[PDB]
Amino acid sequence: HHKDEVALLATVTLVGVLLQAYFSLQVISARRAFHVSPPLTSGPPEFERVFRAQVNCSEYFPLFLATLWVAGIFFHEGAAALCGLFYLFARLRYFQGYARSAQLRLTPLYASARALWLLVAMAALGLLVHFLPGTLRTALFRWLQM
Amino acid sequence: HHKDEVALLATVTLVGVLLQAYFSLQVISARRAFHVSPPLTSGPPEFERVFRAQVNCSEYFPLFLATLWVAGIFFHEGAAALCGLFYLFARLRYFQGYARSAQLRLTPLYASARALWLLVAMAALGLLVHFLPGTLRTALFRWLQM
Amino acid sequence: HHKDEVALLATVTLVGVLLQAYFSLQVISARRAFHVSPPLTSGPPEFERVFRAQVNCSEYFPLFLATLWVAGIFFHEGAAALCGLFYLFARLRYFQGYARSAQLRLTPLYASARALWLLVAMAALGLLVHFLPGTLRTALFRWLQM
Ligand SMILES: N[C@@H](CCC(=O)N[C@@H](CS)C(=O)NCC(=O)O)C(=O)O
Ligand SMILES: N[C@@H](CCC(=O)N[C@@H](CS)C(=O)NCC(=O)O)C(=O)O
Ligand SMILES: N[C@@H](CCC(=O)N[C@@H](CS)C(=O)NCC(=O)O)C(=O)O
Ligand code: NI
Repeated sequence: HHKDEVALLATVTLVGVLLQAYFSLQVISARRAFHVSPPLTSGPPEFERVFRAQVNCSEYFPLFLATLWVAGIFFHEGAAALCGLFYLFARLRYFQGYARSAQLRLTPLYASARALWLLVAMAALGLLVHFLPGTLRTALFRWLQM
Repeated sequence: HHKDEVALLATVTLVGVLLQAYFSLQVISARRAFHVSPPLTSGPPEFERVFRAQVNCSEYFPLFLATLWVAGIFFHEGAAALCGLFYLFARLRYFQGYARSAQLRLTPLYASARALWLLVAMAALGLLVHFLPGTLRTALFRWLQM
Repeated sequence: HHKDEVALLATVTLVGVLLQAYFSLQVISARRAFHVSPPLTSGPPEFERVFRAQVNCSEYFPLFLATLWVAGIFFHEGAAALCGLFYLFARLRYFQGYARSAQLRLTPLYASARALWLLVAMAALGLLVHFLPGTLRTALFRWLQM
């Protein structure tokens, strides 16, 4: 069982899945409430905003997962998991904002981006540590001989 | 080689990839058959249904992968892999249905959702086992002293 | 630290994330330059091409990641990481092409597909090795007795 060091990342991943499923069900009820039957992704602006919120989130979702894992494995699991929650939480506000007003989406989008960029930075710092000693070591072997 | 305990999850993942690529090629031929040249995602309803089937699947695809892995790692690899196949198979019927009729998409969608929700439940049960003993143990440490 | 055998896959994954974020920022500036304010995903053809490039890439992105990991784990990490870069690089040209001309997207798309199909083949070959000995062995146990 090599699970222990990874269960926080996996559980935030699962919260992310539930959240995405939440958005998807919301599109189904807005699909019914405004008579917009499949296919067709157009209708009144209330519907379109809800469609687009869902689509937007589901497009950043893999970015989120990728960096969440790389940051959690290469930097620190708990911090990664923590930005993970901010991110997910900001994205819940993004969706709820977007639905009432397109302008009211902007505040939680900006919060979602900070969290997400933090994961990226952590990931980048994590990989730098892994890789940079090994390669500075041998860059210094050029200069021998000597 | 820590591959052994994970190869079923990886191979279902690969079936999922081939399946998504299958859908994508189908959109290319429907793009040609109805003269709908990039960009533009609109045309006759036969084309639109095929475009939307592909888009729908490719939106649930990461959810699928995430839960497939978490369920396979934290609950049981073979069962996860098994819902994985039902899911993938249901999604193949979803796509083939949607293309002929939008109503004929509904039966395999409902099957895809059951499989997918099963993976989620398995994942949730898996994480509960990992986390809940550790935390009940120490919740019981509050009540000592004693 | 079981990081060492996986850091190349993780770092290409991170390049992929930065690249996707690059595309997303490009859509934001084309959204401003042609006054196409959220929601609405339609406008002049310059804008639509840029929207679609981003969407296209972000749809293949999970396929890419999945096969990149399975190929890197089950076949060989460095080769997988190498197709990974070709793929990512081809996808950068795809996006830059698509934006100026829809026809000028085709050359880097074709390069992105070769790289991606190579990862799939490598993955398929990797899983074959894992699975096929174990099962030929026991297929040969049918024919004993003997
Ligand atoms: N992206 C989906 C989100 C919700 C969903 O899963 N809808 C199901 C059931 S109504 C569907 O099959 N939608 C058809 C489609 O994606 O065009 C949508 O636009 O409807
Ligand atoms: N989502 C894609 C699925 C198939 C695909 O990969 N098409 C390629 C070659 S025709 C493409 O570059 N499509 C342009 C686009 O996505 O707008 C589509 O709508 O065409
Ligand atoms: N798919 C996005 C890519 C770029 C993006 O992230 N845009 C942000 C800020 S303008 C957004 O909230 N777009 C609203 C939407 O996706 O409809 C888009 O179409 O705009
Ligand atoms: Ni280990």
